[PDB]
Amino acid sequence: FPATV
Amino acid sequence: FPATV
Amino acid sequence: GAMGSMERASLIQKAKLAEQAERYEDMAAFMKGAVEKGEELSNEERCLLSVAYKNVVGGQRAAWRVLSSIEQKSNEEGSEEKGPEVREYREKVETELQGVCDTVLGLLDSHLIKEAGDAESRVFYLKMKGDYYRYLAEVATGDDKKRIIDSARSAYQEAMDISKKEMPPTNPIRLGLALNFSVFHYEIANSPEEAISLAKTTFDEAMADLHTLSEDSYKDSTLIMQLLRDNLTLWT
Amino acid sequence: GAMGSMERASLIQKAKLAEQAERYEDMAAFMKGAVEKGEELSNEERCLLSVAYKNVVGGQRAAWRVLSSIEQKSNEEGSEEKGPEVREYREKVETELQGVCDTVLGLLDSHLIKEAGDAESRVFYLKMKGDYYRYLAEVATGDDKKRIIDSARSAYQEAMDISKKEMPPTNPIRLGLALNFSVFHYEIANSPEEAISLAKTTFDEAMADLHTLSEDSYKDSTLIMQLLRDNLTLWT
Ligand SMILES: *SCCNC(=O)Cc1ccc(Cl)c(Cl)c1
Ligand SMILES: *SCCNC(=O)Cc1ccc(Cl)c(Cl)c1
Ligand SMILES: [Mg+2]
Ligand SMILES: [Mg+2]
Ligand SMILES: [Mg+2]
Ligand SMILES: [Mg+2]
Repeated sequence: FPATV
Repeated sequence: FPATV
Repeated sequence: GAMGSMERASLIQKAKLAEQAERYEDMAAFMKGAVEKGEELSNEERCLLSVAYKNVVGGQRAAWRVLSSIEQKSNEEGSEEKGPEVREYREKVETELQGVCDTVLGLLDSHLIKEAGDAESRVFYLKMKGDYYRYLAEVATGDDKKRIIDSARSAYQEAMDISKKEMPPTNPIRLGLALNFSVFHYEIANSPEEAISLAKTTFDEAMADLHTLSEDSYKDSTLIMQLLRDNLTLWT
Repeated sequence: GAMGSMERASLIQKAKLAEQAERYEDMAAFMKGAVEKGEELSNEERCLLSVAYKNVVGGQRAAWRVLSSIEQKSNEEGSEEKGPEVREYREKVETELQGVCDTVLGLLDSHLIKEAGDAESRVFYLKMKGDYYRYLAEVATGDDKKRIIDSARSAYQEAMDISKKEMPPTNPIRLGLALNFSVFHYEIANSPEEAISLAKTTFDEAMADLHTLSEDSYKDSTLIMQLLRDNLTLWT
């Protein structure tokens, strides 16, 4: 999965 | 801590 | 709720203790209680709220993905009929996830966003609104799925418009908002080109502004810039 | 309880799904529901029960230790008065932990142990009884603390007596029981010499029996023997 913050 | 199972 | 009798300051203190103990459900319940005191949140308190619910819903999303994978394998050709149990338990986790998202969105709507006037607070809360509609969208399959996606998009877009007008391009909240809106484009809105364009433009404009920053602000901004780069590497 | 309307087989299926999803609270609630159907548990089902509650209470113990540490720092000389919050929240976690231990002990008492006739099931359940009294003892400070410790000791001792009579010295349940009873001696009963003696004698007697085992049984037994060795290295 892609990075989120 | 020591190992327990 | 059950936190109505506890002091606001005590709720904040215990949220910090729960974070140290990695008790994120507790942390979130304490921060919900603090929000419901009706006073605005400080920068640090907004961080406590977002960390708490991010960890809670993050665990639920991870669990939902495991179960959805098992469920879709069970529906392949040659798979044995195992009964309704996989669907039932995926639905149970899904319903609990939706409940947490509805709770967060409820806190933002009553009444965090309408009282947030500064860019740092308003952009933060609108990013959160986009995030928790995004999590609802990840599990949505019904009549309102397009409306959930547009609710995420609308919240992210309003946050973006404010952040571009009121924050420098290295501001960590602006960067984190762009990171997540870009992921929304890639994973939710079937718009990988928009996702890549947003991540690249956000990265390049932050790069050109790093020269204005102290060592500590530089560290904060480059941390999120690296996440933008990581996604671009994943996508190209 | 809330699982009374679900099929026993469906509860077991969902416990396995919850384990795959790392949802150990769910796993434990499903296995509690399965136990309360009143039928005896298979070997695999006993494993599901023990894994579920071990993970739940293990997280609570880890959290309790973090908070107890903070609490004792706050009570040192020169520490600022922060109010009752640390004690209150440590007590909250402690009460939830005691609740889980009481639930497990309740399942063993009603009526898992009294129906367990084979050595593999009876020793397993008595080890569990020793373990969950041991966890109660870790947080005990009141009038009944010595009685909690003796309840752990008595359960472990009965399990040991059966295991020595009815199981080979390499049996993994016998080994795991000895591992945990040895830790009970070291950490609860203030008896490090007994802890070391038990771990060493258990290790040596298992070593001498490895020659009787298949490759797969050898793997199972040596895994727990290594834990005995790890503790001996920690203690000597
Ligand atoms: S708010 C928790 C502390 N901050 C971070 O971990 C980094 C960060 C940066 C930008 C944004 Cl929008 C978030 Cl939510 C977090
Ligand atoms: S029961 C879960 C699977 N078994 C193990 O992980 C290894 C093991 C060995 C002995 C004992 Cl008593 C236990 Cl509880 C676990
Ligand atoms: Mg007050
Ligand atoms: Mg549903
Ligand atoms: Mg039935
Ligand atoms: Mg107490």
